[PDB]
Amino acid sequence: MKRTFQPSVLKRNRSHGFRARMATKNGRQVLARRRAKGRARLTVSK
Amino acid sequence: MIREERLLKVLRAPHVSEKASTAMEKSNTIVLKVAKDATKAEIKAAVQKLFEVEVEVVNTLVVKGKVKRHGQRIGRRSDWKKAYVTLKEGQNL
Amino acid sequence: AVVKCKPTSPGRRHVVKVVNPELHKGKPFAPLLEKNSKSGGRNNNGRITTRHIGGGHKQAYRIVDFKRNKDGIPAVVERLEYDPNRSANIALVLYKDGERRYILAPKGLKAGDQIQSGVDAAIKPGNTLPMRNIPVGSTVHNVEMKPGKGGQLARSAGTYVQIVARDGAYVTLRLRSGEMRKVEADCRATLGEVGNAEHMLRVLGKAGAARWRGVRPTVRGTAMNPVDHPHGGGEGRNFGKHPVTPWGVQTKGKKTRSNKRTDKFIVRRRS
RNA sequence: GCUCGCCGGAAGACCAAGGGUUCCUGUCCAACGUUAAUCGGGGCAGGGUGAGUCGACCCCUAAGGCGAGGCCGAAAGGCGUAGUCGAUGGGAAACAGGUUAAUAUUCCUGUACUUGGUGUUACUGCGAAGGGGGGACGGAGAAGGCUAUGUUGGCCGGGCGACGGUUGUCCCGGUUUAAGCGUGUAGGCUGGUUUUCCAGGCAAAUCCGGAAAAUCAAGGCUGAGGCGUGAUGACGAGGCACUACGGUGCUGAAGCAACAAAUGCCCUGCUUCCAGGAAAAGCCUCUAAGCAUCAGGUAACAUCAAAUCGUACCCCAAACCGACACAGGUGGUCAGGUAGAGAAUACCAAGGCGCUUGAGAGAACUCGGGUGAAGGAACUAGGCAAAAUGGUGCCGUAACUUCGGGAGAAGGCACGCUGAUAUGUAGGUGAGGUCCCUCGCGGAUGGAGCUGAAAUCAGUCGAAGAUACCAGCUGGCUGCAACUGUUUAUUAAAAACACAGCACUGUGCAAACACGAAAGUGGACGUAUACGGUGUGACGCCUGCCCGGUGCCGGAAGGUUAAUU
RNA sequence: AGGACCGAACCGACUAAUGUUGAAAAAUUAGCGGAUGACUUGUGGCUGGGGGUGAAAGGCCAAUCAAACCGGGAGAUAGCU
Ligand SMILES: [Mg+2]
Ligand SMILES: [Mg+2]
Ligand SMILES: [Mg+2]
Ligand SMILES: [Mg+2]
Ligand SMILES: [Mg+2]
Ligand SMILES: [Mg+2]
Ligand SMILES: [Mg+2]
Ligand SMILES: [Mg+2]
Ligand SMILES: [Mg+2]
Ligand SMILES: [Mg+2]
Ligand SMILES: [Mg+2]
Ligand SMILES: [Mg+2]
Ligand SMILES: [Mg+2]
Ligand SMILES: [Mg+2]
Ligand SMILES: [Mg+2]
Ligand SMILES: [Mg+2]
Ligand SMILES: [Mg+2]
Ligand SMILES: [Mg+2]
Ligand SMILES: [Mg+2]
Ligand SMILES: [Mg+2]
Ligand SMILES: [Mg+2]
Ligand SMILES: [Mg+2]
Ligand SMILES: [Mg+2]
Ligand SMILES: [Mg+2]
Ligand SMILES: [Mg+2]
Ligand SMILES: [Mg+2]
Ligand SMILES: [Mg+2]
Ligand SMILES: [Mg+2]
Ligand SMILES: [Mg+2]
Ligand SMILES: [Mg+2]
Ligand SMILES: [Mg+2]
Ligand SMILES: [Mg+2]
Ligand SMILES: [Mg+2]
Ligand SMILES: [Mg+2]
Ligand SMILES: [Mg+2]
Ligand SMILES: [Mg+2]
Ligand SMILES: [Mg+2]
Ligand SMILES: [Mg+2]
Ligand SMILES: [Mg+2]
Ligand SMILES: [Mg+2]
Ligand SMILES: [Mg+2]
Ligand SMILES: [Mg+2]
Ligand SMILES: [Mg+2]
Ligand SMILES: [Mg+2]
Ligand SMILES: [Mg+2]
Ligand SMILES: [Mg+2]
Ligand SMILES: [Mg+2]
Ligand SMILES: [Mg+2]
Ligand SMILES: [Mg+2]
Ligand SMILES: [Mg+2]
Ligand SMILES: [Mg+2]
Ligand SMILES: [Mg+2]
Ligand SMILES: [Mg+2]
Repeated sequence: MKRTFQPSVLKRNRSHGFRARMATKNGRQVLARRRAKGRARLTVSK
Repeated sequence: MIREERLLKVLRAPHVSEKASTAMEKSNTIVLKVAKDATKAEIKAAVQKLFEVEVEVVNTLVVKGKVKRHGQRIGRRSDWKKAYVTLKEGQNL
Repeated sequence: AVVKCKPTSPGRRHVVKVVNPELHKGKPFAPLLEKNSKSGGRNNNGRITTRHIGGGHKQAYRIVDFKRNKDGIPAVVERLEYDPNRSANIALVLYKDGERRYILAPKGLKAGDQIQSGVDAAIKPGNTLPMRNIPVGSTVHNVEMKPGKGGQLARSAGTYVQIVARDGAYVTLRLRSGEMRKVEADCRATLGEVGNAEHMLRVLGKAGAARWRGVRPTVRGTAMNPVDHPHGGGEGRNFGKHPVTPWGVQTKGKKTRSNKRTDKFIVRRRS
């Protein structure tokens, strides 16, 4: 049966990537929280 | 025209392998490790200057580095650039 | 002409078609075309604002001349054409100077007929004049509401206005609704009725024919649950409330016009 | 290695997406692999991806996003103009053969093509952010011409058979060749050519559009395939020589014709319909400012350049999405033979596999199947399940009907093989020859060869000839819903929802209405034959009485009544 | 011509049996419906939580829905176990 995760790297990047995060105040707050927590990977970008 | 300082950095090493050995004997082609950012024009210039040969054409490719376990920790070797440099017929490097 | 389809399948049995052999079979005049992509009834917030709009055939927009302000230059009708964007047909006209335009096709207009606009045009169908220069009692269409703005009234297939009176700067019009309205006498109108009056005899015949025209299905309020609509609810067919819109306003008689700015121009409401 | 079995519109082959070394080689077997394992998509090491023409990048836009100023908003921000991004679409150009353990339209061999920069020569009105053309567009249908491809004959090479026969109307194999260049064919579309004038194309225009004359009868554009050339080449059944028996070295005959034939190509065509079918650039063309013997444009020649990134491998799967080496899911491309209407079905080809626990035994019971005396729904809530029907042609077919239907109603007959009609028919195709020719990829006649149904007569075998696989059970009365559709992803598919149709009602355009503190946007580039809401639900015959209650509409005298004073 | 007819691909899900610590957190096998259309499918886009979207089942909105998920108010409150 068709499951929920149907991967597309273009959609991944556009939805959750570094530039999408940076485009809004709320996205920049995500990055701030993740930096503060000390995450090795800030975003899905790769 | 490329500066000699640039040309002295672009060629890194000769590449040794059976494919490289056959390339030399059959097609008069040397195989080189080159700087990642080296262009075909820079490779041609550097080979002609530093090895004192006449170059017909340069083909290039990027080799992606292998992922490898050292003990338990995962590591990844660096990518590098390889050049197939075809020499003119009677050059004999 | 109005033709009844033979019942060779249940979806054809009730179809009635309006077939006009005068209409151009070929493609439209390409210099007067533009794209018009569809909305689904969704505004710039992305939300549905008008229900029941979606799909249907793709359509090119034909630029129709509602202003008719190229005065003093005769034009000849080249052909009548189908326009998907409206009920009326349109007519491609060629002005003597070499310009082509589309206009609304009046009743009676055919290829080869001559038309003209301006103060000194003849009182003939398809000619456009200021309503100061049009006799009282005349039937007109494509009537301007403000001088120079272009026709806004009586554009649909088979429609027309009557000039019932002239009083100084204004004429009184009887509209198709039955409303009596004042309009400035400087406003232009085109003589005659809009053509294609058989449009209203068509019978779509089947559900899919409304889908081709980009209408999606209406679900009745009473078929819904209370959270969805005031009429929603009930064990079986129940109602027991005053009919309302989905947003709770009475929908059987309650008047909704509220425009004190334009009230002065309305001589008599449609009633 | 020899047998056997399975797929073969896939269980073969090639991609995209997604993964990311799983690819190839050597080595190891602890763990991983539902067992063992010398094996592995496992561990360890080493190798492997070659591009002017493929793809991305690049140029161009769609939906949509972001948006200088702007408009709007307690703040955050919202919307949007100029713009700028955004492919799933438009935009230059390469083919065949060879080669590695692992890449190849990328390497080599052979033969091509494209764009741009320079420079030479000859001619020359060049120039855009502007104008025009083009690009540039739907569904369905029909037929013709072709090709891919296949079958047969010929030809060449090989064979003479483990058991009766097999020098022949015998058996096996091969019989391949591109882009480009030339030719402009079947066919499609369009009347040309020249002058004069002009309220049009934001200004100009020699361009487009319009008007008017003269003149000519063919002028132009598009176009599959064929043929020539590419190609005295390559490839080649096989044969010969080595072998480090893994695979190399040497040499190579024939290489044609007919017939059949696509869902591919001509075809973005042609016919027809209504629901009326992107944009922008590249491309062609006209001029403005301006340059004005300069720059710049056109043609021929030479030369240089064409970067960068991807290219391994899996890809209906043990490599992707499903915690698994998981009976699930996953877009595109290719499409051999016999039989068949067929991409169904059976059996095979090329190619690929036997599904990573086995060995015995032959109890009950369970699962999936086969057959069954006599009876034949007696079973059961219920013929649930099973059994049955099942093709083609012809004959024949009721109530009722909205005249279409009902209808495949029901029911019945024929059906194999051989011979004859006719040593292979009707039909299809059409060589040679002959005649003409506004002369060629031409027209007429001609019929060789090839292909080939269907029918009738006669015979003949079997229990059975639509023999297998494949493939309607039928009829009668009745409730509900007109109908095709839609629905509770994962216990409800229905009488529920929708529907065409009907009615009431609101709405005069800065429309009602909806989204939004607003600006705005949808409604609609629509305008009462239009748009919104509500109910009813094809069609036929109809749709009675009540305005007291609750609502809505109209009224404006009087009573009562807010802020305010 | 056709929301025409028979029937594969393709889309669906009417019946039954199996399975129910499954091969599978919804399938398999044999039958079944649509199959030129209100059809089906690839890529990209838009609509957001009292909100969307809904041919309307309170359906669907990442194995979650009569108010999603994540963090926070937060050690909510619990005459109850
Ligand atoms: Mg090269
Ligand atoms: Mg419309
Ligand atoms: Mg309705
Ligand atoms: Mg309900
Ligand atoms: Mg309510
Ligand atoms: Mg009741
Ligand atoms: Mg009651
Ligand atoms: Mg088989
Ligand atoms: Mg099959
Ligand atoms: Mg590894
Ligand atoms: Mg391997
Ligand atoms: Mg062991
Ligand atoms: Mg083991
Ligand atoms: Mg390994
Ligand atoms: Mg490359
Ligand atoms: Mg934009
Ligand atoms: Mg700003
Ligand atoms: Mg914006
Ligand atoms: Mg762009
Ligand atoms: Mg693309
Ligand atoms: Mg390979
Ligand atoms: Mg052929
Ligand atoms: Mg087809
Ligand atoms: Mg590959
Ligand atoms: Mg397994
Ligand atoms: Mg699997
Ligand atoms: Mg047994
Ligand atoms: Mg049994
Ligand atoms: Mg049986
Ligand atoms: Mg029995
Ligand atoms: Mg018996
Ligand atoms: Mg009986
Ligand atoms: Mg009984
Ligand atoms: Mg009983
Ligand atoms: Mg049954
Ligand atoms: Mg059965
Ligand atoms: Mg009853
Ligand atoms: Mg029904
Ligand atoms: Mg469904
Ligand atoms: Mg269900
Ligand atoms: Mg508006
Ligand atoms: Mg109803
Ligand atoms: Mg049908
Ligand atoms: Mg049916
Ligand atoms: Mg599928
Ligand atoms: Mg069900
Ligand atoms: Mg099934
Ligand atoms: Mg069917
Ligand atoms: Mg309920
Ligand atoms: Mg869910
Ligand atoms: Mg709540
Ligand atoms: Mg608290
Ligand atoms: Mg607590």
